[PDB]
Order: sequence, then C-alpha cells, then structure tokens
Amino acid sequence: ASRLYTLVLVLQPQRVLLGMKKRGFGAGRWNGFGGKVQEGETIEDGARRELQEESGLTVDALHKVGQIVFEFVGEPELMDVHVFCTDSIQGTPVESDEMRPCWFQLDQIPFKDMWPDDSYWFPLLLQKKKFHGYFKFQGQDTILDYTLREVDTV
Ligand SMILES: CCc1c(C)nc(N)nc1N1CCOCC1
Repeated sequence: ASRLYTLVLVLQPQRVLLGMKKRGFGAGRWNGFGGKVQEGETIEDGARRELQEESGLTVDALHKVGQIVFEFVGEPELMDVHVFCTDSIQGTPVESDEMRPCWFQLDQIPFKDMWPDDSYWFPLLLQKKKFHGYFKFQGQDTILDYTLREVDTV
C-alpha cells in the first residue's frame, strides 16, 4: 500500500520557487509545495490546493514531470509522490503558517538545505526530462537505496 502525495515546482526560465518548511515533517528544509492528497479530490486538484494553501498562488496549468516513491525504514506505508511543475503562476507568493517562499536562481539551488533526494532528481526536472524515482530512507538524512530513470509517460 502507498499513500498519495503531491509536489509542485514553479520553474521559470531563470529561477525556481521553493518554500522553507516551517512546521511538521521536514521543517527546516526548502522544498516544493505539496502534501497529502485528500479523499474526494484528484491528484492534480490536491497539488493545486496545497500550492494555494502554502503560498497563496494559483496556476493555469500543471504538468506532470515525475513520480517518486519513498520508503522510510519502519514505516509501513510507501509514499507515492506525484511531481508537477508550472511556469505561469497567478499571484505573488506569500508566506503561510507552513511555508516561507523564496525564489532561487537555477545555479543557486540550496541542495544542502533540501531533502537529500532532491540532489538526484532535481537536475532532471531542470533538464525538463520526465522521471521515475525510488528512495529508501533511514531517518530524514540517510538514503540507503535508490533508483532513478527517465521515462516517456509519468
Ligand atoms: C518526506 C518525503 C519527501 C522526501 C523524502 N523528499 C522530498 N523532496 N519530498 C518529500 N515530500 C514530498 C511532498 O509531500 C511531503 C514530503
């Protein structure tokens, strides 16, 4: 069994929007916007809802760019993360209780202060290749196993 999650990256020609997670699991790291998909909403609707909750932004269109599965040792549920990106946003990003958003130039992405898996698949995102990933974590800092490939259909 896996649990559905979303991750949204606002990727513009020279910059990318990340949020500093202020509370909860992964507090203290920059990441895309996202979270659990709820009962009664599509995956893409959940992705839009999380983006709006965490940054106030809405979007005209989201594009599927990847799927990442996470195993955490000792946790029974796999995490099935559907990754989206967009270039056209609506609004100005604002800080929420959950996230403090900030734009980063694409050669200044703060990998040392992000989830360790981002170092592996973020390059493919920036290269606009679609990908499937798998990452097995011991705790929040240590990747024990991983796979990563480019795909044709996300
Ligand atoms: C904690 C799972 C996780 C890992 C390991 N890495 C990244 N980059 N994002 C993660 N999430 C994606 C969005 O849902 C919340 C958590």
